[PDB]
Amino acid sequence: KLEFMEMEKEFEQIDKSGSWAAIYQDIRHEASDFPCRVAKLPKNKNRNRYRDVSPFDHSRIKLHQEDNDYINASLIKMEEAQRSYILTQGPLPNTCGHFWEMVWEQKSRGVVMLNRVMEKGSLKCAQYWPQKEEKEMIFEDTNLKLTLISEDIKSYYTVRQLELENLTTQETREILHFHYTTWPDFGVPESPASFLNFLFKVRESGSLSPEHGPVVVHCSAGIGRSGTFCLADTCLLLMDKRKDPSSVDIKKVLLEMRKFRMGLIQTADQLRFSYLAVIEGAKFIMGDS
Ligand SMILES: Cc1ccc2cc(-c3ccc(C[C@@](Cc4ccc(C(F)(F)P(=O)(O)O)cc4)(c4ccccc4)n4nnc5ccccc54)cc3)cc(P(=O)(O)O)c2n1
Ligand SMILES: [Cl-]
Ligand SMILES: [Mg+2]
Repeated sequence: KLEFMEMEKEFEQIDKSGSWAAIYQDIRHEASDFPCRVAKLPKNKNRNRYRDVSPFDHSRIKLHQEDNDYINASLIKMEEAQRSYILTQGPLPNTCGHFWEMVWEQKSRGVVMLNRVMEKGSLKCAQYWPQKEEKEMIFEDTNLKLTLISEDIKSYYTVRQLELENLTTQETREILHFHYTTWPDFGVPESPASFLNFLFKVRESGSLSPEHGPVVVHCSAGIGRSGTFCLADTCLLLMDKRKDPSSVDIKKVLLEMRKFRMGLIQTADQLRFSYLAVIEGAKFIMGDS
């Protein structure tokens, strides 16, 4: 069906009128506003990487510990697409244990990292996983042990096989770590192809499967790149699920996502990239393999 000629015609239109920003800002100013009282509690101050980026109280992930159940993480649940994601910030030196605790408690199978531990001079993210097989990490506060089993390093991303062990229950689970290493803060991936190839890799690993807990997606703040990634995936699902792919309104989908976590997708160009990714990705999937 030459239906994909409309989407591209529309995309080229927006591109022609250069109205990406207008569209993006319109979305920002219609975005939901929900309370984040827990995130702002004084005792949770050192658990937030950024002052103004917090999870809404209603969709926040709660740690199953009694002392403090707080972690800057939100559950994004997309009904029609039938997929959930947990979006969180790059773990801080004092929240790495909380991060794996969440991964464990939520029964996540995969972790999607879209930033780097070193981005333009600043840490922006703690080294929350082991870089050497022989140097496993133990998080004494959450009583978890993490070991690197192997890693497949590619040009634009790295996939690591990790073993996460709950020292209390003595159980172990294999966690897949999908790390896209070439996506700058407030930037876009190297290309629609590298991004899509990364996304497909995550998908085929079954990490996004309903049989597992939600995938944990993070970047530095957990909204810009994580938002772009999730939006693209979700819209790709809706294009493959609806008889009329062109009926998928990415703007409306972004708004829906912003009801679960603030600031999803940080720049007009990330929104444009989302469209490109979705349109091209939809062509590859609907296309003949
Ligand atoms: C209803 C509501 C409520 C709160 C909101 C907050 C922000 C909202 C608020 C702040 C910021 C920028 C950020 C965090 C941030 C970092 C990296 C990314 C990234 F894109 F690179 P990523 O890929 O890692 O995600 C995304 C966000 C910041 C920016 C640059 C450097 C350091 C810190 N920051 N955070 N606190 C700050 C205090 C002073 C100065 C800057 C601050 C963005 C969105 C935006 C919105 P809005 O879009 O709806 O208007 C909000 N809306
Ligand atoms: Cl850090
Ligand atoms: Mg309007």
